[PDB]
Amino acid sequence: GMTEYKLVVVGADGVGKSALTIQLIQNHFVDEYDPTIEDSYRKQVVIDGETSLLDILDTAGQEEYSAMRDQYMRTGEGFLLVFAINNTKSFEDIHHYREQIKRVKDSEDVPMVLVGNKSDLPSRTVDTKQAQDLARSYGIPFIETSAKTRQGVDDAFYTLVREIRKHKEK
Amino acid sequence: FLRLARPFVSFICG
Ligand SMILES: Nc1nc2c(ncn2[C@@H]2O[C@H](COP(=O)(O)OP(=O)(O)O)[C@@H](O)[C@H]2O)c(=O)[nH]1
Ligand SMILES: [Mg+2]
Repeated sequence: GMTEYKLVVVGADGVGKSALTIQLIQNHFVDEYDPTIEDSYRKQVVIDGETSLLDILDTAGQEEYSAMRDQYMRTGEGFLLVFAINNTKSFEDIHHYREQIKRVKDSEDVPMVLVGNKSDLPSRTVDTKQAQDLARSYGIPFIETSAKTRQGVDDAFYTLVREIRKHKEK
Repeated sequence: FLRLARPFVSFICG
């Protein structure tokens, strides 16, 4: 059969939320995508042999509420917490995103994956160890990606799907 | 600020 999964991609402006989502749904890198566009995108993939329908909200303008986020923050099953490896402030923001999602969900167990994007760049400011340790403090996976080269993109989304599957078994 | 959903708000710009 199949399973549908509602995913929400969050993180600072410019970390590559749109580039990651577009690499997942269209299999190419789009280097210029309006930073104000917040929308949901549907994509059918196969994960571990099962047909999987992904309904992904690519968030934007997160300093204000939106009706799309009011709907997906409540119904969303899993979240990708994205930072850029060359942006310290985007990594420093991560704990704020997790804390707020936990309050929205009223739960200490919300499926999440930490994503360190832009792994192709030469001037990283966030060491992989700091991100691995932060993910370990939350009990969640950490995946290094590059939306530019497609490195780790399917792994980030599929790992989040695996985290949701485990949560649903409870 | 960060306002992902009502009625939460976090000041993350400081
Ligand atoms: N080098 C590189 N640039 C990226 C990557 N992901 C996104 N970008 C660039 O970073 C900028 C912000 O990307 P975008 O997807 O719009 O970010 P968003 O604001 O989180 O949706 C754009 O100029 C993208 O081309 C990546 O993995 N590597
Ligand atoms: Mg975007």
